[PDB]
Amino acid sequence: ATTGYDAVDDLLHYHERGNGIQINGKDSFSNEQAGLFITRENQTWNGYKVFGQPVKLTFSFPDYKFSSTNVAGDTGLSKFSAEQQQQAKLSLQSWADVANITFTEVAAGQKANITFGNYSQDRPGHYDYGTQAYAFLPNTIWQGQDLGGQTWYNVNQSNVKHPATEDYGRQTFTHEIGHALGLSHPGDYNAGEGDPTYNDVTYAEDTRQFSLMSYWSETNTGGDNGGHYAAAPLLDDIAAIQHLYGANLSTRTGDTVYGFNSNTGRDFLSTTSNSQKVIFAAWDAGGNDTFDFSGYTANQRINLNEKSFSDVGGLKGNVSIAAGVTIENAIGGSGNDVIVGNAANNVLKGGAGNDVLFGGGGADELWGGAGKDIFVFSAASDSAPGASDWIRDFQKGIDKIDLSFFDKEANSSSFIHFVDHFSGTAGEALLSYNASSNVTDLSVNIGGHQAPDFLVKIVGQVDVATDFIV
Ligand SMILES: [Ca+2]
Ligand SMILES: [Ca+2]
Ligand SMILES: [Ca+2]
Ligand SMILES: [Ca+2]
Ligand SMILES: [Ca+2]
Ligand SMILES: [Ca+2]
Ligand SMILES: [Ca+2]
Ligand SMILES: [Zn+2]
Repeated sequence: ATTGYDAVDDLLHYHERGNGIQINGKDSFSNEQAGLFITRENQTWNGYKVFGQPVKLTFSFPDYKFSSTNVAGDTGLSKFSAEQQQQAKLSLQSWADVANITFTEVAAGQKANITFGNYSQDRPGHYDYGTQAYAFLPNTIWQGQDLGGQTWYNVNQSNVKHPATEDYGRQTFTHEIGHALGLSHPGDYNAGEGDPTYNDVTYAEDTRQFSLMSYWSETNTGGDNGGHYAAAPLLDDIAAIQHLYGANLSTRTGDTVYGFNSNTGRDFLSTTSNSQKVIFAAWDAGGNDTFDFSGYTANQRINLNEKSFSDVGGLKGNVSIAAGVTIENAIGGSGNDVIVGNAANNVLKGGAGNDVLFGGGGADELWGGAGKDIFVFSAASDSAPGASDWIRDFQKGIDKIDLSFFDKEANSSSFIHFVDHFSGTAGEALLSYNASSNVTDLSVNIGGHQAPDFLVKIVGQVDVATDFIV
């Protein structure tokens, strides 16, 4: 039994977590739990244990003196270059997009909440090629001085010097800012302190697939970013930062397009070519939105449910949707895709290739596009009379309608069965073809009611002998 439903079922159970689950011999935490563990120090710019309140912060790029020594003892200091400043500002904005944080730049001489500076020596006249960067959480006091907000980077590392071309560099900026806002790593470990490895994590999801605060490879949980690094807060980072400063309800409230043809104005949410891969966790506060992954040629798996992961552009588990966000439409690429909608009305387009489309609840509009496509249904409510799904480009003898879930569940080959007239018997399915309108009605009486409780409208003719999977 290799059906469209199996592919759907697989994607729906991808990366399940929490509720007493255990992965890699470790406890699994839900998105909510992870967000809380990541902010376990309880420090915020609004005060200790003061959660959910908005904050206004200033930042700057001070003019550090080479010969000066910073609080951690590093020296060979320097001001961020123009390329570093530009990428740092993109990293700041990516945090402000998801939580109620306002960032305002002040002059180098003015006191600032968050600062950025380069270092190159661990002792005078001795270059350091072994460290990467560090930062102090809010309310870190030493000798009556508040160190919170300072972020320091080893400019001897090429990724730090050229964050615009080395994605690890941009990720490092986002990570350090995360610390400066109050987030810790998801587990108790820190560079220059023992020999930690993924085996030392507290919860399974402590990887770069779920949080950029993590040190561990996404491959530990089955992800694969193809050698790239996420530039902006990931799924669990969003939960963490929103716990501290609240969710930003004014972000992208209009109709937004993510991926190709994007109108987000965010480098990490957009792409203009098959070679440019995206890695992101989507936060969107309103509107009719679309995941457009039409320009990719790889086989993709797109799930529009909240907190779920998708396989986009040749990568694995690189795209996700934050808790409480509703993304309405999705467009597949020229590969053989699996596209799973949600309870809202979705517009799903498979594009070329042999796709599997699952609308779920609501009134969906499904387009298989070219290729041999399969439209899957598993509940009467997937296409209730009054709110029917529409299959707009069905090709008889080529595409298929998969109703296999039903007989499997009933464990009976005769539950779903075609008839020429209803009788009130549950399981009866009826096809009504209108040659003048080019529309075929597929009615099914799943519950055994007086009237059918499932009705799909199909543009095109359907051949009962070859077009169904039952
Ligand atoms: Ca939107
Ligand atoms: Ca929406
Ligand atoms: Ca496709
Ligand atoms: Ca197709
Ligand atoms: Ca539906
Ligand atoms: Ca739907
Ligand atoms: Ca097709
Ligand atoms: Zn860190």
